[PDB]
Amino acid sequence: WNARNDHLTINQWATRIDEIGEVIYNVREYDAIFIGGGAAGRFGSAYLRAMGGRQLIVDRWPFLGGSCPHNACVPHHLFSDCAAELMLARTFSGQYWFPDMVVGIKEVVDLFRAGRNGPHGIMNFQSKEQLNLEYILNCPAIDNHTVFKAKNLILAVGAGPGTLDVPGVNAKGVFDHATLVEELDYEPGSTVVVVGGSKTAVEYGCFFNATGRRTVMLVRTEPLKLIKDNETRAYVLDRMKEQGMEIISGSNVTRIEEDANGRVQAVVAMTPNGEMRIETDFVFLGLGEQPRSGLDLGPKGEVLVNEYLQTSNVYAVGDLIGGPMEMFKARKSGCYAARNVMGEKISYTPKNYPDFLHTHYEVSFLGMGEEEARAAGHEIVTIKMPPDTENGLNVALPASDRTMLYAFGKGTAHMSGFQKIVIDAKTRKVLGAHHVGYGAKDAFQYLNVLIKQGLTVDELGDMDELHLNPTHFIQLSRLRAGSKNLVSL
Amino acid sequence: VWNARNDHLTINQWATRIDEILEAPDGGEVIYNVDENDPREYDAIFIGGGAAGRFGSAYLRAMGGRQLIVDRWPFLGGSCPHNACVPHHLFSDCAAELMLARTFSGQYWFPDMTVVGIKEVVDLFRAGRNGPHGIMNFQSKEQLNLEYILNCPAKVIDNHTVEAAGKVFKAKNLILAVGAGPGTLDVPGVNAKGVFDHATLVEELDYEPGSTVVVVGGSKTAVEYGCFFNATGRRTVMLVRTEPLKLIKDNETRAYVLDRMKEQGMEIISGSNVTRIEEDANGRVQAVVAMTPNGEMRIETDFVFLGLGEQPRSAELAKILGLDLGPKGEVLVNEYLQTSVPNVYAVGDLIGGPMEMFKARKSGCYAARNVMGEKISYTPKNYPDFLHTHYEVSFLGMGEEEARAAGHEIVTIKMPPDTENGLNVALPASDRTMLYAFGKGTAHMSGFQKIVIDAKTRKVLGAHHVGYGAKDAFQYLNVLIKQGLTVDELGDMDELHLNPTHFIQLSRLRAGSKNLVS
Ligand SMILES: Cc1cc2c(cc1C)N(C[C@H](O)[C@H](O)[C@H](O)COP(=O)(O)OP(=O)(O)OC[C@H]1O[C@@H](n3cnc4c(N)ncnc43)[C@H](O)[C@@H]1O)c1[nH]c(=O)[nH]c(=O)c1N2
Ligand SMILES: Cc1cc2c(cc1C)N(C[C@H](O)[C@H](O)[C@H](O)COP(=O)(O)OP(=O)(O)OC[C@H]1O[C@@H](n3cnc4c(N)ncnc43)[C@H](O)[C@@H]1O)c1[nH]c(=O)[nH]c(=O)c1N2
Ligand SMILES: O=S(=O)(O)CCS
Ligand SMILES: O=S(=O)(O)CCS
Ligand SMILES: [Mg+2]
Ligand SMILES: [Mg+2]
Repeated sequence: WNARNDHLTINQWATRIDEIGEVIYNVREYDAIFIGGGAAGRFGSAYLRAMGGRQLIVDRWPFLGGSCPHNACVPHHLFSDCAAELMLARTFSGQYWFPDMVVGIKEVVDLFRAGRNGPHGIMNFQSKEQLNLEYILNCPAIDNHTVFKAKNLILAVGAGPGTLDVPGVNAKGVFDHATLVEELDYEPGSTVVVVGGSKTAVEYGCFFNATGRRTVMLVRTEPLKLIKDNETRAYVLDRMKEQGMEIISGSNVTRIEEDANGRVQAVVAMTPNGEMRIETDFVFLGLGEQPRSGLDLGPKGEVLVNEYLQTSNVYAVGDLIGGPMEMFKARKSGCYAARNVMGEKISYTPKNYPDFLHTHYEVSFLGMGEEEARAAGHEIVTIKMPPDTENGLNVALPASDRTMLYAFGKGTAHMSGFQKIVIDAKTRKVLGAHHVGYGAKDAFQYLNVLIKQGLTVDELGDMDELHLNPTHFIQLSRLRAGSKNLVSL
Repeated sequence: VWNARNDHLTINQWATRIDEILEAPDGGEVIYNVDENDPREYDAIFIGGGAAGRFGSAYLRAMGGRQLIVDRWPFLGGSCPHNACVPHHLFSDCAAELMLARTFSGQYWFPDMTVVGIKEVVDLFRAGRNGPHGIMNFQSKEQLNLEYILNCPAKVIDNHTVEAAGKVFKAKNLILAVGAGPGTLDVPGVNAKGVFDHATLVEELDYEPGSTVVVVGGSKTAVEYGCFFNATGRRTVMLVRTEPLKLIKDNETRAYVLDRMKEQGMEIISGSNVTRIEEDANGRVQAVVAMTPNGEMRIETDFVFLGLGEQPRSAELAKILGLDLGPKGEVLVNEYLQTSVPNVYAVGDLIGGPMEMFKARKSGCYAARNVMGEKISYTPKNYPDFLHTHYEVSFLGMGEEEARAAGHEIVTIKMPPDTENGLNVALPASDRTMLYAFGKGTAHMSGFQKIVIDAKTRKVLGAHHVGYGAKDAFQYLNVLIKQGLTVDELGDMDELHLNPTHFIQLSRLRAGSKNLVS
């Protein structure tokens, strides 16, 4: 279908994408052909075009934007929203406007499926009409100059879900993030088994638990290693366990038992305390994504690239080059490859970036944890909420938007959140920041920039805080910055 | 007088004790926390231990000076925990959650919403407000090493002399931090039962309001409380004296906010002045009569909320000290927070607008630094700002029309885009707007945001956001913008997708061009 001279609206695009199928054909020599039009390929194309170069995107999906809108970040955020709202409803069940509190997993997945063509339509419309891009969609993509001829290739095919080499892994009722939003044709029973212990497993597991299902996470090593501050990690894990989640470390699935109809009936796992069998008809695999890869490859199948994103005229970007598999990495690697193709030699080594994951809370972190900073030899002070006292977490701070009910409810104050900054006592520089609650994720983007510039506790204290703020760092810093001899709070 | 100096109560013990003192029929004991073994003179006595006095004391003590806080409240922190910022946020949380529940009424886990008790939420606040009070007393004494006398009005004798708890204290300076009182209306029936302000709402609500609420004013307070009252299921009429939400300078952002308020059922009346509050034979409000641009209006109601500007508490102190006052009763100060009276500073809401926590705390600290010999000026402006409706509304810098009127060639980067589909598209979207983004016919509710950029310098001139989870970000973003942030530098940050503000990645989408395009 030649839609080059066809100007459809966002919602007309959404409809056409749902309908599709025919190849969507929207077409100087090409400076680069992008193999894949996800975050890396789409942003790389946008930047290359904006620089005045010629680009072509070829993707097997009939929409641009890749996994993010179809089965990754967007559905994850919808599920995390549900997890947080459901924790609130269950905590205040039968109080105020809250009714007596099992949420239908399939209805939420079906809501996502019914609405995901909105973002698809925005992607196709914005890419064609506003970003001036050429693309061929709903078509899978010869040599380092041939696909169409181009001066360079930029490989941006992403990564695929990790698999498990155990009997029963293909049983009906085993899902990953990709298949959950394509093949869920029943409502899961009362138990969920989640395999894995990092972001995807924890985010989806907290959603399943929030729907009212007994949720058992089988973690190969130790959960949430990305949270380096020990107290922050312990708060996050403690709140997950209080919600009823069961986290079993050092455990490996031995087999997924199939019933006579081919459906999951149980998971058998080895743990440090021996073998256990969990009855379930629903298993979610939250394992690491695997790059879709004469290129030199790394140990995990990632395509090897130098600091200019060049492989062994062929660049590679995004999840295809391995961790960190985040949207900032995919989009920046795509743009930087495009700039190098267009003659602007610029290196990219992702380092000292902010990070985040969802449980029933938003969990934001950057820089050093407290113990990590001390083990590196720093005199450190910490400024945190709640304070270290005999009352512990059972006090009405920290408190901000979407945490006030916890702060004021009977016996719920410990759920109002946790946060901390780690400060070098000699330089007065902020070395790390950590937050559990809501509404700080966005701030950590900009805070990390200030910290990379050399932010001190005095400079933090001298800012204008928008009370009551998700992060209390500004004013709590101001309470201590008047002393040349810094003291923790 | 309770000599508390050598008692070391926990946070929760403080919460209980403050509750007891606040409920004592005889007013309760004076809380006396003075280091009677320290021979040093007081560098400053703070009249008031709210945000300004408490932070000023903390900073002065941290610098090595001696301070003495004297407040009439049995707790530190002032209006913020007791009847201002804290209860406000509690109510705004409720307003946002209730808009969500009403939008998805009878779907997923949500109950059928086709009237929430205002009194039970206020009672919840009253039952839990001692927690913050306890932390304030505990942090101030055990962590910040502050001296204070609470549950005792201060009696200023002169510019170096103050009486408290039957004793006279001398100080090198006074720092006045008594704040402001609720604004009132000079109309017949204003003292009727059923007429409340932010202070009286959390102390005197002994009944559950009826189906209609009349809010007087267009302040942040008026809009914040109004949205909460509307969200409980009540017809809510706002009587704005001038034009609503003038603080939102960007016309597009303001229009989005107002449109969403009206979609929730709020009636916003501009150019309006209450002429009388009608009382029934029981002494309770039965109606509000107001002059509007469309003539006289009479609204039947048994519940009126006044959200007028706060009035600096300057009268007594100006008589005793001879302080120069401004037209609204604010205490006049130079840029070092010095009043007209030697060795007397004034801070916080007492010095007038802007009446914000950052202003109160920073003015307290800068006064303290000047007292301690560090000449430092404080003139607040180019600060970020926010308010609640059923959404969080965040803004800094220039609106689009304001930037053009100031002579800038500008481009804008916004979500949703200007297309035939308008707001009815699934962006912007992030935490706490995903249901709106995906729901049947609710996409327009997923928010609105815009940055304003100078087309020549590429500098970001202003930022505006309606949604959730960007308020905290605007604190740090404003600093970066005051440093001279360009669209290129913004594009080069690390975003945390899906982000409340999409500014980073959308900037990156346009930053590749020499000639910027919206
Ligand atoms: C469940 C879950 C949740 C999240 C995340 C991942 C997952 C699995 N991520 C990570 C994020 O999704 C990831 O980093 C980016 O989507 C990677 O973008 P790429 O463009 O590299 O791959 P991506 O997979 O997006 O794009 C690859 C594209 O190439 C196409 N393709 C593949 N093979 C092809 C062929 N042979 N021919 C043509 N086309 C082909 C595919 O169709 C696809 O469109 C994330 N990150 C984040 O920052 N925040 C978050 O909240 C989350 N959340
Ligand atoms: C309803 C509402 C909602 C909000 C806000 C205000 C209001 C009214 N504010 C503004 C904020 O509350 C205000 O700017 C600060 O609390 C001002 O702090 P001060 O210390 O100046 O006065 P504050 O009023 O807090 O303190 C004055 C203290 O002096 C004491 N005092 C008075 N007379 C005395 C006497 N004779 N002797 C001894 N002590 C005496 C009082 O007891 C009181 O403790 C706000 N700001 C913001 O930044 N974000 C927000 O969300 C909100 N929300
Ligand atoms: O990064 S992309 O804009 O392509 C997809 C966002 S869901
Ligand atoms: O600013 S204070 O910490 O004094 C009160 C906050 S509610
Ligand atoms: Mg707490
Ligand atoms: Mg929208």
